[PDB]
Formats: sequence, structure tokens, C-alpha cells
Amino acid sequence: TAPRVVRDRDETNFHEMLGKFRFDLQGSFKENGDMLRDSLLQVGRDLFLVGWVKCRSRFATGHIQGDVHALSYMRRYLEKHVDESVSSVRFYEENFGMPLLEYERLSAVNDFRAPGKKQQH
RNA sequence: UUCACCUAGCCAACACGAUCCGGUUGUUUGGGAACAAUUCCCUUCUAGAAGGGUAAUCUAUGUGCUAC
Repeated sequence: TAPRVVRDRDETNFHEMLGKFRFDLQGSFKENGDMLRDSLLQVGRDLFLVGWVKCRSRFATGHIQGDVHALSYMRRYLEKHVDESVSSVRFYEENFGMPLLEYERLSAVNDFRAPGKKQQH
């Protein structure tokens, strides 16, 4: 687990680093956010996403991790290239350069609560 | 492909694998139950006749009875 202090430069290692994404969406969505979740999953597979994501009617956040260069494209896609209406984009934290990764597969957390408890809640 | 999340609610006979045990550890030829009164008649033989017995209990599935 050698840090970037060993010899990363602009020759060949400039595109050999990992990190975490930074995004926090907020605003109303069509139906219950089904369109946004489906669109994000298809694009995420092409970029070989590892982290997870959360989608809902209003709340939309998550933690996405991957390559330093791969995540750069997603920043522009999820800021202007949005078919739905977006109010504003927030940020929580970011970090570039880290040995190995935490997650292994891309998945979206969905509300699988039973319908019986929905009325009580 | 809810690869997710707790398990006093799993197989060692699909397979890998911690420890004990080591059956020339394989092969040739066979078997692996529920149903006995023998070809019964001095009337008959190269064109049809007389006798066949374990009645012990459950679960899951096809199939039947309806008008005086």
C-alpha cells in the first residue's frame, strides 16, 4: 500500500490513481425517481462503478468510488446532462488517491419495506 | 441475479476442506419380499370341456353416486 509519495508524475502514472466521487442531488423527480435510478445504473456499468447510490422521490445521494479519471466524466453528466429538473448540487467530501477499494459491485439501495407497515408509519 | 442483513430453524452420500481411522480401498458371475388347490374328470384328440385365497394401521393425489 505505497502512498503517492513514490514517484507519481505526469509521464505515465497520472491516470493510475483511485478516489471517491462527490455529489449530492436534491429536488423533485418524476413518479418516484424510477427514471433517474434506471438511467444512472446503465451509465454506471460502462464506467465500471464500484460504490453504491441512493435514489428517492426527493432525496438522492450516495458514495461512489473508482478511478480518478473515470469519475471526472460523471461530474459533468450529473450536473448539466440531466433530463429532469434539478434545483442545486451539493457536496460532502472527496479524496483522491487510496490503495485498493472498499465495495466490489454496484448496487442501488431500494425501499423494500413491507406494505403493511407503510400505513402505520 | 436486494453479490445485501440477524440467525438456539441445514447436507460430512454433488464437490473442496481442519482432525481421527485405512475394508488386495477394485473387479467377474447373481440376488434385492407383499398373488399355491399339480396339465382337477375310464365323458376325448391332428375342428376347444368341469379347480386356483395375505381379510393388519397412516399421509398426499387422479376417478365415481344427485330426478320417484
